[PDB]
Amino acid sequence: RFGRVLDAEPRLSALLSDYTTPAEGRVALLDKALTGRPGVNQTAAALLSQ
Amino acid sequence: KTAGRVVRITGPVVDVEFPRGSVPELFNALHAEITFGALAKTLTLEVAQHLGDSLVRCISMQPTDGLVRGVEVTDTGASISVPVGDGVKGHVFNALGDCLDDPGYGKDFEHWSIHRKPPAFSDLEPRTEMLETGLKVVDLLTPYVRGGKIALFGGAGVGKTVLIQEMINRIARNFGGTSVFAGVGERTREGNDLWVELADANVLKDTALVFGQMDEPPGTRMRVALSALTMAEFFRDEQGQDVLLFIDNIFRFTQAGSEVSTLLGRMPSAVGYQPTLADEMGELQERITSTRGRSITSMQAVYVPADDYTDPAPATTFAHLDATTELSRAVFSKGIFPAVDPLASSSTILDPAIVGDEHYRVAQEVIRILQRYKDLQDIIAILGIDELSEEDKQLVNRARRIERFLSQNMMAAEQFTGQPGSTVPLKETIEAFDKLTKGEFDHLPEQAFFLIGGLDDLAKKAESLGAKL
Amino acid sequence: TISAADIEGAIEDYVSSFSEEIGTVIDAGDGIAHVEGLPSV
Ligand SMILES: Nc1ncnc2c1ncn2[C@@H]1O[C@H](COP(=O)(O)OP(=O)(O)OP(=O)(O)O)[C@@H](O)[C@H]1O
Ligand SMILES: [Mg+2]
Repeated sequence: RFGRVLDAEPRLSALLSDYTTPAEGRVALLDKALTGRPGVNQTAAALLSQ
Repeated sequence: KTAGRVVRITGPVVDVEFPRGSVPELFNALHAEITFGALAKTLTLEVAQHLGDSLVRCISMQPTDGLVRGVEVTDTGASISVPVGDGVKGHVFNALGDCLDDPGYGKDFEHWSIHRKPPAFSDLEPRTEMLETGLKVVDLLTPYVRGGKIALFGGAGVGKTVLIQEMINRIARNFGGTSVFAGVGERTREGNDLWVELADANVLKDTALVFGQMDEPPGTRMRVALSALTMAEFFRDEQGQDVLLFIDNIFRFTQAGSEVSTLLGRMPSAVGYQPTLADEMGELQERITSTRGRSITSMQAVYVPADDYTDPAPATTFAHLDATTELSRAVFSKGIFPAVDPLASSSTILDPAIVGDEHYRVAQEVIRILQRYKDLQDIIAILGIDELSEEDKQLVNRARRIERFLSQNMMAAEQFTGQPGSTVPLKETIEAFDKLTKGEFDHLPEQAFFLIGGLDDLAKKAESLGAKL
Repeated sequence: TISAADIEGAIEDYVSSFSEEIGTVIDAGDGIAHVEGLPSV
């Protein structure tokens, strides 16, 4: 589902895809945007974050 | 959003990144903004390549000076289009189709994309019909084809543009159809002069002018010909009009393509030209054609770099033409105007089946005499005619008179010499050159044959010089 | 479960938080220099 939604929003994926930006900032973005939500598995969250 | 952003800028070539699924199709027009005060403008970019990873390589139609990486790029969803219709006649346009003399004019006209396929092969009809010009050399040795393709090759300063103006004077003035002039990579002041002259001669109302000149990015120089060709194509197809398409200079289109190809990162071909030189030439040229029942008479000036007719550009241009007038620096140096190389120029309709037996025989005899004269140039350059036999001496005198007589006081040459031009009927030209080959003017001085019209002018000039005809 | 709206606010917040330019010469030779940075040049 996460891959599906990322593909649906190519702009978000491209923004997350810039390795130039700090890893921590993008990790926080994903946590507080998609990864961190009530209906998200913890293991999937951590895996995608790393 | 479905908009892109500039990622690389290298001269007039720009790489634009788009979100996946929004990558513009090849040849689509995109718009970007330059904000710096002096150079503020809206860049039109043409998609040229897909680079992968949603990147497109595009050619700018305006100088990219002041452009910044990251600026938004919008896709218009369509290729460059130019206004079409009878309204374009009498007005001056640029490659993008903006009206220069009346800015904002034509925005409401129908717009045609400047990219289209050539006519279907089954719609092509060979054209074999002589377009008489009144020029002795053209009429006799390289007759032009009505509805065919004519080219005027030449180095720098041999008289290509003057001959284009001469043919506008002779063919376009007494023309009932439409004329399209495409200035491609040529002097801007030449365009202004042509505009003023056409207005003066009341030919502008029947002419559409499209100018992309030297001081333009290569993209504009390689798309202005397509814009003018689109206007001509509309006149040919949508209105059933006879069309005169004047192009000056097509080699500039090829050279701009070469610069663009260098920018795009393609591997150079021979002499540094683009690998797709023949192909671009072919698409452009095969769009310029007369279909069945719809006539375009196109005349193109082709620059020859460094007087090198072996250069790939003119060499590939040669194959697309019905009539070819090759101007020569050697002929130009002798003061002969037009500086036509009779032994190098050719025409596909100079055969007995089309021009008759008399025209063909006279032309072939002239060519034979001139060829024999050229073969003797080695001996003559060292020793002169004195060592030649009597037959060779007679032929040399005849050939010198013939080469003088192929010159003519042109109509467009009045601005230079101050002498009015002359027109020579085809029958008179054939008869006069028949007499010259036979030897009925072997007694007049050579200068009597220089820059005159028919036989009446020859007699008058001989009388002025003290001879008699 | 997809928000479909928090995405825009989140990206806007991230770009806003992330937001004189000085470049650095990375290589130089024969009258040509290469300068990293200066994104607004
Ligand atoms: N018929 C002619 N009579 C007299 N002078 C002529 C004639 N044709 C050309 N010239 C002279 O040669 C010059 C070059 O003419 P023109 O500009 O037409 O040449 P061109 O081959 O188009 O040149 P370029 O490569 O610079 O564009 C003219 O300005 C004029 O000086
Ligand atoms: Mg010229």
